[PDB]
Amino acid sequence: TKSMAKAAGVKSVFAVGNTVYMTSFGRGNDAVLEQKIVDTSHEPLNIDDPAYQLNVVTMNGYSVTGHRGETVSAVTDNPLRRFNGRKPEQSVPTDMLCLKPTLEKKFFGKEFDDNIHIQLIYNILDIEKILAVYSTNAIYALNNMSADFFMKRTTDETFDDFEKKKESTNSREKADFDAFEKFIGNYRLAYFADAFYVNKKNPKAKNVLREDKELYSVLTLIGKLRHWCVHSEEGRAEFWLYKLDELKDDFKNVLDVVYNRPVEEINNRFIENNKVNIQILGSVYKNTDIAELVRSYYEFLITKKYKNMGFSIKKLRESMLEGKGYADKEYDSVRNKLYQMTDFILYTGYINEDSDRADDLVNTLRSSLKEDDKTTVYCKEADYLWKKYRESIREVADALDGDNIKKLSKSNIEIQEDKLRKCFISYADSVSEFTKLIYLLTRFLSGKEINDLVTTLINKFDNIRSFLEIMDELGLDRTFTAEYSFFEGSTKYLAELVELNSFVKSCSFDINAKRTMYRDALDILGIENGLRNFIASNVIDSNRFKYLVRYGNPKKIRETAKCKPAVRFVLNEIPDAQIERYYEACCPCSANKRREKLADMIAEIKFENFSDTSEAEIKRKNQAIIRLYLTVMYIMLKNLVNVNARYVIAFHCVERDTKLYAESGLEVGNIEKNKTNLTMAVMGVKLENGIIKTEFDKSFAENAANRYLRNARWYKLILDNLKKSERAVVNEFRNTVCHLNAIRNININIKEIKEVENYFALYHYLIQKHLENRFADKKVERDTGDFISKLEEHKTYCKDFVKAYCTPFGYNLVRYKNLTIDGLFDKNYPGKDDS
RNA sequence: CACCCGUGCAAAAAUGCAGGGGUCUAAAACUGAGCGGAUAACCUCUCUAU
RNA sequence: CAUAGAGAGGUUAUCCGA
Ligand SMILES: [Mg+2]
Repeated sequence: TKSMAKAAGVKSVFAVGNTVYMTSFGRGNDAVLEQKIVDTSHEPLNIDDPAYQLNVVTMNGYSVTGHRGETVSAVTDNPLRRFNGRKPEQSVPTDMLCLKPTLEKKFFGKEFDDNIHIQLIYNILDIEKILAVYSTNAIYALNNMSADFFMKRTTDETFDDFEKKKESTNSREKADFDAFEKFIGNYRLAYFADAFYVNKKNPKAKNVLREDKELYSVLTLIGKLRHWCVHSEEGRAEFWLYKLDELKDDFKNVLDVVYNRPVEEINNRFIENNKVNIQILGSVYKNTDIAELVRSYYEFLITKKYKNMGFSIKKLRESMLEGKGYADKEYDSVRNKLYQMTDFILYTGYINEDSDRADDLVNTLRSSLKEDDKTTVYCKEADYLWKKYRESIREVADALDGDNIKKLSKSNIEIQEDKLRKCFISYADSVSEFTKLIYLLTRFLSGKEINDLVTTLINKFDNIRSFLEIMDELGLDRTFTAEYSFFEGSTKYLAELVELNSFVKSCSFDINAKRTMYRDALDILGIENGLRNFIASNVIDSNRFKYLVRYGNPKKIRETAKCKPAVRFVLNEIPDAQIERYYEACCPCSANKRREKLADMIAEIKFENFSDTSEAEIKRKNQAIIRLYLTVMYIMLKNLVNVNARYVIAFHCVERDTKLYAESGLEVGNIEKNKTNLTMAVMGVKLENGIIKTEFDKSFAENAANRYLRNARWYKLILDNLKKSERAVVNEFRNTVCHLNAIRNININIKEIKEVENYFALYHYLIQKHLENRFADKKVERDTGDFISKLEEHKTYCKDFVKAYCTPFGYNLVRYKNLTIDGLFDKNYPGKDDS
């Protein structure tokens, strides 16, 4: 169940000096101060419209009782007594990595004797983590077409300086320029059309490649983003993301050109596309002015302002209109627009008059301790919503049902348009460089990744804004240092990101390149009259083909489709009803038997199977097989990439905390030579002649750098794993994770697997096979040899090897546990702890 | 069935009960979002064809 | 500038399994 304190209305508890402050939830992700306690002495802020009242206040915590919605009473622990019980004074808590003073001194001027700034700093760190992961994914997608260049690319040089490599007398950069030249002109550049292709007029319009300057600028921006996020830059370059206004003119121009296209393609046709909707709404909103109504419609549909009010308008409308038989065939043709107008009416009803009703609904939602209440309150609200808006819904339905009158209302243009355009999407000349760079980064990833990245950024920026508002209200110092003053405008950035969330979609395949992708689509199934044209047409339009090609070589995907255990596991993840539907679509008998038959059929898909009695039967069968194959391989590849993202997070965190600990005064040494120097430095052990001679002692655990390694058992376990690791193996693992070499070489690394129990096991088997292949002709330590022999003998990933080469993350115990023991890696598959 | 912290109780150096964690792990609450298919209208540029 | 028929893209629903 969820936290009862959060449901009671307690947002957070902040320790400032010897006093403590308790906040409350507000409109959206806002915070309101109402309670200050100084050693069992309570003073109430927010004298009017309170959120909760504290019953008993003690040094050990505070018991509170809420007033919003359900009167749920809970208890909250005192932050000033953290780490100070049964072992004897009040002190401001520190982060578990013992890096709070260093982070405060870095992002701000000095230490602040409170636990508010550190949360903002950790939100910034989360922003950097997610940016690192998705920039690494984008770089891998851009590099996959090769079937070095993207590592040394920096924005300090423009295309004019890069062009001097034509006559360069040194081969080191001549090879780089040759690689750049080979990059352009590649047919695989047809993907990512919005990043490399632009529309051109006939003197009809066709998509053509941009000039070399713009392509180089895009590549440089992406490469520098990856280099800055993944690595720990030193000097001015470490502020590259937060000083994007200092970029050269070429990069700004390419960012503006990339960003302006969707905006100019969305707000230009807004009036014409939704004409009938505004006409009907004006008919039913007789009193409201037309300009204000169209402004509200634009803010509701294009900007999608109905997805951040706290509740779900869609759920309320669904639970309201279900009673009346609008789901019947009678309104089948008009359902699409009628429902949209219903949600619009609901939205304008909750922002003009029923603001208090919306606040009550969101309060009841927040105070619920389970899922049963979250539906009962929705139904209760929907009853009143029906009883109030039945007439308006009926009027809209009858107006839309008049297809004759609908056509009569479509050919007449009387809308005021050149006035009140301030609601339109801001062009590239008004948005910040950070948002444009984020959009350019998103132009290289799949839609789910885009949604995850944008939502995470919006949430973190909202967190930063709320914390800044809290600090301003409390009177605390919040002036960032001169290098991070960008974050002072964070609120504005949040808006842009929210605005960016309105219209950002996946990338579009170029229309003219529909023939160049014929070979890739025809070869992803490994085929090689005119039936192959049908197969290519039915493969290209699949949404999973984009992911399968942008993130994998089609021939390699076809080769890895022969791994029967892997495909069998992916089919096992699919529920029984879906498997039955697939079998009935692909063929004219238990669930497991049908799953095995499907896994056998997909493994040797051939041209004979497609060719081989109605034309409306064999065509659907071939389509079903094609779509099933594409779905299976897409799921496998996507989950493998998502698993690799976690280790990308881990290595970025390792680099960042290495730099932070080195700044904090800990002798960590260089990290490029050995990636596990953080863990030894935190423990305090040294590589005496290449091995850790020191054994376990309780004193070493008692004097660890951070609270993570202050438990004797986990200290001993991680030290033992360290003594069983190898520097070269760790470096190769880091390179494989950062460059996604395991996923790229999936053809070979999956050849001789026996059984797959989860995606974690498959990914680590791939990595272990890659490590064995790279070290097949090199001298390795006895532990690595034992691990490789065990992997070869069992033909399954070795968990001890995972514990061995994941030791660089050992300084963070929770991350190490999550990334080593299977069953704790994925939150969607909660397993059992093996240790 | 993760990690850390608080409090009661058994102990004697750890078990249990009940909680908290934005300052632990992709990871605070409402919501936005991170799951997969199989059909539907409606708009735009046509492009022979009416 | 009506009906047949293609592509290619916008939003939007509703249906079952989680
Ligand atoms: Mg966090």
